[PDB]
Amino acid sequence: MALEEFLKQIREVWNTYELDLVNYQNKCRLIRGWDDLFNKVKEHINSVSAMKLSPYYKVFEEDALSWEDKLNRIMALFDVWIDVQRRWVYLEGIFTGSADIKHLLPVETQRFQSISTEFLALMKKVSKSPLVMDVLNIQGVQRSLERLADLLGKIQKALGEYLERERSSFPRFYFVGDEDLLEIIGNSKNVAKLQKHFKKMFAGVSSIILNEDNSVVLGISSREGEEVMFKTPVSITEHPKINEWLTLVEKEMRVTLAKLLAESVTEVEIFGKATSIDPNTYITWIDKYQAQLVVLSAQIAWSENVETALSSMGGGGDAAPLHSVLSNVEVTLNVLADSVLMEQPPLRRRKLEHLITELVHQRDVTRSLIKSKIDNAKSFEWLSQMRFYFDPKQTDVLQQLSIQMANAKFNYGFEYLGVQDKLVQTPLTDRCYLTMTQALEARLGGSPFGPAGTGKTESVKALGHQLGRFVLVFNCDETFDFQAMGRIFVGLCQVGAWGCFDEFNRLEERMLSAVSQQVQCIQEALREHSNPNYDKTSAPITCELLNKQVKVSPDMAIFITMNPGYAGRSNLPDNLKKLFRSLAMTKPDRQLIAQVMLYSQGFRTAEVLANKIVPFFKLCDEQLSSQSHYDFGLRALKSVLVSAGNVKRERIQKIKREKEERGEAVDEGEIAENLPEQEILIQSVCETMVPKLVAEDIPLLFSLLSDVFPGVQYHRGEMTALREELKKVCQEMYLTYGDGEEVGGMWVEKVLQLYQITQINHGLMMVGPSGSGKSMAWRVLLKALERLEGVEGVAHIIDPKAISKDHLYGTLDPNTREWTDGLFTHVLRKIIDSVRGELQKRQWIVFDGDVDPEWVENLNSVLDDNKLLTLPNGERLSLPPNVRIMFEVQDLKYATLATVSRCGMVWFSEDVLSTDMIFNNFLARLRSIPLDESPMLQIQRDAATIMQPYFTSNGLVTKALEHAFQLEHIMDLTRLRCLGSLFSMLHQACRNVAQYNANHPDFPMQIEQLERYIQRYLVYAILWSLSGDSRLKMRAELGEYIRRITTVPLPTAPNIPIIDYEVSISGEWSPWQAKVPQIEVETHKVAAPDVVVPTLDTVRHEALLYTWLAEHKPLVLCGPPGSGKTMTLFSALRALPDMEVVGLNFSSATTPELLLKTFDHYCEYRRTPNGVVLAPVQLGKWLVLFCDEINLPDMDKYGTQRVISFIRQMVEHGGFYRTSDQTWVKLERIQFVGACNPPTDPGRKPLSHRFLRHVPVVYVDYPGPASLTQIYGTFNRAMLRLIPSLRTYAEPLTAAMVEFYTMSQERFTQDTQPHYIYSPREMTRWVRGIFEALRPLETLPVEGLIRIWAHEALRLFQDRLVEDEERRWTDENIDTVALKHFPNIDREKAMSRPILYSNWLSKDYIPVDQEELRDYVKARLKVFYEEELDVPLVLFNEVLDHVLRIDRIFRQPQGHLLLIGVSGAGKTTLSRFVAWMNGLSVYQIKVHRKYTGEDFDEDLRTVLRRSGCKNEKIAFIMDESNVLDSGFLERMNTLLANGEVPGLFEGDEYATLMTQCKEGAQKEGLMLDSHEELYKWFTSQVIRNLHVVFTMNPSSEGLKDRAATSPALFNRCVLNWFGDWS
Amino acid sequence: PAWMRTLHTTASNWLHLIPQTLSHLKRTVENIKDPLFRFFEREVKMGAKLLQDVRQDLADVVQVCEGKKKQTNYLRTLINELVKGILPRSWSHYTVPAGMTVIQWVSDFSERIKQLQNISLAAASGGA
Amino acid sequence: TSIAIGSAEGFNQADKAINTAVKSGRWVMLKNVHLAPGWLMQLEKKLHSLQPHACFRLFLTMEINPKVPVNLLRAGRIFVFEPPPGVKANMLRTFSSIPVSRICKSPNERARLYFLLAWFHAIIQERLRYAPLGWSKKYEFGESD
Ligand SMILES: Nc1ncnc2c1ncn2[C@@H]1O[C@H](COP(=O)(O)OP(=O)(O)OP(=O)(O)O)[C@@H](O)[C@H]1O
Ligand SMILES: Nc1ncnc2c1ncn2[C@@H]1O[C@H](COP(=O)(O)OP(=O)(O)O)[C@@H](O)[C@H]1O
Ligand SMILES: Nc1ncnc2c1ncn2[C@@H]1O[C@H](COP(=O)(O)OP(=O)(O)O)[C@@H](O)[C@H]1O
Ligand SMILES: Nc1ncnc2c1ncn2[C@@H]1O[C@H](COP(=O)(O)OP(=O)(O)O)[C@@H](O)[C@H]1O
Ligand SMILES: [Mg+2]
Ligand SMILES: [Mg+2]
Repeated sequence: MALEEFLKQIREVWNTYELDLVNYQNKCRLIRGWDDLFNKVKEHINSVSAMKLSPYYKVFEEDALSWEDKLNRIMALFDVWIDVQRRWVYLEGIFTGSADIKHLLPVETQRFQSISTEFLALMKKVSKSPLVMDVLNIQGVQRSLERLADLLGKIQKALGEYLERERSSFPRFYFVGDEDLLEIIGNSKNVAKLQKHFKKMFAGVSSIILNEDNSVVLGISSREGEEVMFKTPVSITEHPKINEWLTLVEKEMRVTLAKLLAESVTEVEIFGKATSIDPNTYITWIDKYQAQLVVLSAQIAWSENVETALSSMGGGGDAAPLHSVLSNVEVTLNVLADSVLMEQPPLRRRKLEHLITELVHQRDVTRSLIKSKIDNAKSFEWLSQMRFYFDPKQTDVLQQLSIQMANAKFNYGFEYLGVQDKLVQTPLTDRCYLTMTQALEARLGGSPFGPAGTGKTESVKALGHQLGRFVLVFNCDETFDFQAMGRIFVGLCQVGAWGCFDEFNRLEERMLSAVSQQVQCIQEALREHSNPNYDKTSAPITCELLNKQVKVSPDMAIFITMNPGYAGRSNLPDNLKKLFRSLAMTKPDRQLIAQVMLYSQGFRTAEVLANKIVPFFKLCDEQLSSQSHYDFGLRALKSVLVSAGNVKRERIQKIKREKEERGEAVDEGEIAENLPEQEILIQSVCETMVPKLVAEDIPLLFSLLSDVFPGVQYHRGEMTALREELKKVCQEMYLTYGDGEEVGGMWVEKVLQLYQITQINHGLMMVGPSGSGKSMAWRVLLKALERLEGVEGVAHIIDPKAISKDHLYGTLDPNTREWTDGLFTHVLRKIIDSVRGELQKRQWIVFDGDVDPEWVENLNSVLDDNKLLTLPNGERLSLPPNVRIMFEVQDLKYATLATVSRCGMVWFSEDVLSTDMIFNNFLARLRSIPLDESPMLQIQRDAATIMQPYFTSNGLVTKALEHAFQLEHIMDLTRLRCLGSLFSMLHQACRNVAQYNANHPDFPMQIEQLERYIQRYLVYAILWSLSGDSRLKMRAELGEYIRRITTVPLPTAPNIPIIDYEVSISGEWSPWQAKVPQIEVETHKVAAPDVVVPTLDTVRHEALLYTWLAEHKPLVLCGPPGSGKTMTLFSALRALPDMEVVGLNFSSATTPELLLKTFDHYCEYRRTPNGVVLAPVQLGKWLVLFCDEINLPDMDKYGTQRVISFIRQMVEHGGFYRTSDQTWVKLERIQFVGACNPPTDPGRKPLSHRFLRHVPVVYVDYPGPASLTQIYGTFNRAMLRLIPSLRTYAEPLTAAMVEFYTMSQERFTQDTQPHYIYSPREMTRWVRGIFEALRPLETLPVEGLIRIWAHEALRLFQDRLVEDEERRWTDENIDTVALKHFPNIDREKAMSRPILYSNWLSKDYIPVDQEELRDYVKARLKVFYEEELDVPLVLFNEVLDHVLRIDRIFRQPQGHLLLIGVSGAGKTTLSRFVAWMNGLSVYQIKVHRKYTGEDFDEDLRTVLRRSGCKNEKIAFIMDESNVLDSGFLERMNTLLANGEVPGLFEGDEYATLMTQCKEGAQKEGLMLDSHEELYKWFTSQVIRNLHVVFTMNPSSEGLKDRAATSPALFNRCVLNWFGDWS
Repeated sequence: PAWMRTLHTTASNWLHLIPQTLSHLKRTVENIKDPLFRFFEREVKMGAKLLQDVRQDLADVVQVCEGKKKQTNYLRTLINELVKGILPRSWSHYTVPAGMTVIQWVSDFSERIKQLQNISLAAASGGA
Repeated sequence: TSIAIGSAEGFNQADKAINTAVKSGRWVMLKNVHLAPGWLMQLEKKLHSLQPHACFRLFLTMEINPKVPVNLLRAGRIFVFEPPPGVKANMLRTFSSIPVSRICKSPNERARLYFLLAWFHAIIQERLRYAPLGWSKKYEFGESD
């Protein structure tokens, strides 16, 4: 009755729980408690789902299912209500607090009023009945919110121009997105909602301090908690509107900091030039003032001391008081060093670290001044230093501080920076400061350039933070166009902020030239500030940006950082480069950075540690092997140094934690004395460097570690708590867990290493070959951390290369300038907004796919310390601390150093995932997961026991796998492709035993028979899984090797390969030849497309295809064109009902969008409680996507095919992302079958190994000479039953056919011409052609048979030949072959060289005399001139042959022509003339200079309607010149092969087509009403009526390239090489 | 064709000049601690892989030019470069001066392998 | 009126500036026109059927690029700008580019400093001709420096 209690508890909770209401400005009663509502619903939903597992669920099934429906309906309603209420709050604020918007946008204002009325009406109902069930039962409440959400979104998108007007009134709004700005404007009264947006408008203001009323802004605060209290508080009541008090807050921030600086300077002067400093007073002064002012005060005091000392040294020979300046710095630095040797508050400790870094530089500068004997303040070695002059007598507090370097003078901006980590002030950084400040004085931009990881971006920000400026970083890409850059400049100019444009050379060259105009006009405006004649009490300086007059603040600056060494980057035009002063930052001063950082962190041996760690990184870059995922640069060094301080702090906390439970001897000073500082550094190195190492580099690095750090050992923490959770998660996921050298131990170490990287890096890559356990490593870790820490883990897995880069990050509208989020931007923005508590969960964004610089370099500012996603609309999204950016990849051969250096690396090797582990996983699943949806599980469990001995290490399967890798395969061989195929086949064997038990309900299979079946099937499955993608000789050789090593009984035939045997359900080997009968084919089905003559290969391939298809396993058939791949697949599908096949024809230009159109036509998207599911429209059917040329799609320059990545996503992840709404779609009842030619063929690319692990490959070769004799000997016997007197000649006719076909296939190959492909397709056409010429014939002599045989050979083999020698050879060998197999025949009457056949002079297709044909064509040409085209033609012999060839194709279904020849040879005219003779209407597209793709689509619709609906025979004649775009042929490639274009008819066009098809089918007498039935009939009409004639000139390069663009042109069209006139 | 015969002689001749053997350094507990062994082990390891790849590619070209194995996409790309005298990008594994043609690379690559052989011979016979 | 070419707005601005200038004698300079080879062909056809003011001049700035149409090159007069042939030519170009009043300011020693700068600029630029020996790399020491 425990289940009954849960139902009672669920019933009682929802009979009383009321929507918690709050009054909102006396207008309505909003709903709070969204977290309480959502968690409560989720908790009951889980409990209802969990109680289904209980066996006692049957009695309460209906009641539980009723509650599942109700709880799901509650989720679907209030997940929309929350977004509707949120949007209404800030839209209501805007449309009430700004009367100007009513006039500006009257339509939107009235539309919002109507929606605001329906919202308030629904609010009042909720107030009356706040009970959730009563609200849930409100009529149409679900649809009301759905309409409210959509309608409110339209109003939101219509306020864009209003938002652009408000951005001027507070220019920091230019750096805020439209939606966030509406929240800011609309919530101007609800100040608590404004807090999350301050980090976007300010450098270091994360929140504001408010009184209890929230009416006065008392001050500002940073993200670390540091507070600035305003001297004069800002009252919001006296300045209500949002943009004025925000301006007053920005001013008080600057005024308060300047006033606070003056007070700080007064106190710090006492510390300066003082013999002894009391630490308590000095620490008190540090704590009292902000971090930025504390360092600023120290710099001011030091500068004035040096100025004072140099002034006294005017006489030259006077004593130097500079030593006292050095003395004061030494004393102060000793106190700072002593303070960081002990525990400090986190804010004070960082302040102390900043002061140590500042004073180390002052110590170095003062030492340099003393060593150089400088005695004058005007000496350049002092002027070149950055100096700080403070005038307390200055009236304006904002101008009391002057920062001067050389001749450059700057005011301090007094932007609140919070606590920004400072750089070590190195000689490179000193040179950077000097160069950039020279550019600033010259009103020029700064252009630091160099390789990645040299400090270019950090130095620009450091200089800006030194000057108190708001520095904005932008990660530039090709989407930063002229309009986007200008708008960013407008914001920068009015705010007075610095723009640091990183990767600035990733802009297009045309955009760089255009931007140079905007940069120049700003710089001219900046020089207007510098003019002494200009007075501040005048018209403000203004430059023209985007055709508008924009005020320019003197504090703004432009900086660009670039790597000029990166190939593929844009070269800056010279006119742009003259606007920037460039500095090379190539060799950072690593040893100085390491020494100062370790000294500021409290390491006593910092000099010793720095002298070891920096050379150690240099040694690693050279001593260790070279890998693409190896980085030992400054980022890697910085990571270790920062981690060293963290490790030192935890040990000190750990040491005293031991002291708490062991005495009371806390002696912190002595604690730092006995502290293994070298061991701390080694731990940071190993926690950060070791996971990236390959196996053979691991001992090398530890030898290097012992070389540089003798006697120091690395010992990982034994993480019992995490390992216990990992072991449990592995058990629930059927995974193998090990410890140390056990099975799975290497993989568990990688999981633990991955966890360590997650705690040090916000961006990390898991790199390793396909099938290394990378995915399971982070999927298991995510679940384990949920159990260990209690924090829910959420993973968003993205295939970045399965979609366009526009769909990944988003697009800026060219005209409306509206921003649409991409997939990654939408996910990250959803987490930042945290509407449903995403900030309290562990959020992992996994980019599972290929890494190329084009898309991942948009994440440079995300993966570095900026933690910002910068968008071309000026918006900057901060990465929250709970988010990890992860990249699961198989290689990094296209990633640049910029990306590799910014991410933690965990390397997976194929040895990490052992084959024993994979075998355990398959067996564990087989013993626990039933295949039916237990008698089925009992079969699997018994079968698992039988398979177990062979699946051990060094077993049969392991030895077979090792031998298979030594063989040659049509595709690259990977371990998981074999095992994936092997496990699918064994699952089918378990289904076979169950199906046998269904056939034998009396006697189910016993273990003796079950054992006898499984062992042989396992051998059978091993051969096909490991050699099915190899040729017969390789399939054989694996057979003997198995025969040697196996103990399973095998067929005892002397010379018959094992691959020639199947396994009967009785556990006996049975030859495949028993299922290959010598059939006799019905005479009307001779060589018909659906007829398959059983051969040894067909029955084996069909059985193998059946197994994979029945398991819904994706598969690829590979073989030469025409080898029978489509025939075998469709033959196997006939024995597999409940499966519909849809043929897709890939080209070089095929994108995932071709798959999406097929989904739109055959499948529906439905909203389910678990997400969007895509399933076939027809119920109970599995829909098979057949891709015929899956390896043709273009491979980009980074080795990626987008559609292949898209298919890999749908197979491995079971779905894809819908780019319109950024929503994951799950596939249901959809499987994929691929066909392709071998990757070595021209135009073919190798398939990705990450796609092949899911897709078993079967190799279908050309039938051999004996197989061809069996196939077409059967056809010839059937077709020669038409003439009983010709039955005897069946065998010689087949032999002649096979001999000439084999000779032609050898004689002409793809090496000579790209279209010289001969396959059994020609044999099928050969038999069909003879059969069509024999049906209306009552009798025929044997010489008449040879003439038809010779005629069809010429049409099939000679018509495609280019050269006269080739045509001469074909003509001669036709005679040779015929007489060899047909002696005692009259050669002349059978082989007269002018072989012409026509049905023009009679009812039948009989031979025609050349002169008789010439007279008839002249007679018909006379009529043709008077009716269609009055262009006289001269009739020569080749024309008569050509018109007969065209006439043949127009009389065949799907008769398509590829006419190749020189222009003006009559290809079009003859086609029209023959089309007029056969009753075919001629359609030609009427191209012009403005003819575009949608013009071609509309033209395609016109032809398809006429031929598909009106039953009109049409010759669609189209030239190569008509192809104005590659998209034209992607449509024709589908049309030629399938007679249909999946996406051509959409919207109203499809509806009109259905009306016309229903009318058209009615005139034919067919009873069709279903749209699917109508579309199939429409396709069948297009197949029989539409004829496409393609005309093109002979171009060797063009013809070869043409095959990839339109493969249907060369396998669905008959090619006739008309060439030039002879 | 004329190119097919001329390229056959060149590839066969290159297989004569380029050495055929390169034995990896035997890793030892006390050899890993030797910095010279650590650098020299890298040289042979990357050198042996490049040596096998070039020899295999050249052997396939000879067999192609004898009409015994069919021309694949990789072979078509490699054969086109060899006819034009451009150094194949697959062969390019160590930094070289810009504008270096394939005939100079083969002679340069042959000398580097000889030195690599002597270094491994000393390590094999005599120790690190 | 000076216009950069790459932007779509730049094309519209160029046409309006040219149309206004051909009726008033105004000067128009279009920079980096090699970035728009297709638009350059249309500009050549536009200039052919036009009889502007006698003082009108159109300046096109481009890099030496094979993408520049032949028809435009034939219609215009080409001036090649490159490093001066030698030290003498380099220094004469420098002294012509700097206004005389700039050198001849109150400190008489300013003239010798400019000469030293001109000599230094000539020597540094001429060493670039010796690609490897003069400097390890082909630095872009130029007018901005
Ligand atoms: N620890 C483990 N124990 C047992 N089986 C495992 C383990 N880890 C992975 N496997 C299995 O072995 C295979 C490894 O797949 P996984 O997704 O982990 O590899 P991957 O390297 O991420 O793959 P890809 O390169 O295709 O992205 C799967 O069949 C998986 O079920
Ligand atoms: N002078 C310095 N002091 C401290 N850290 C530095 C210094 N210069 C660079 N770094 C660090 O080096 C890494 C790379 O700096 P970054 O500015 O991103 O380089 P770049 O822009 O050249 O790629 C960062 O971790 C940065 O903080
Ligand atoms: N056993 C067979 N029975 C009937 N036709 C066969 C047989 N083997 C080969 N063929 C012929 O070979 C051709 C194969 O065509 P298809 O299946 O489209 O080839 P692919 O898919 O390899 O491009 C057809 O003409 C088919 O009739
Ligand atoms: N057999 C012919 N006799 C006379 N004129 C011909 C003949 N074939 C073509 N022409 C001429 O060439 C023109 C172009 O014919 P068309 O069919 O468009 O050529 P193609 O398709 O080969 O480019 C015709 O309009 C006609 O003037
Ligand atoms: Mg940078
Ligand atoms: Mg994976």
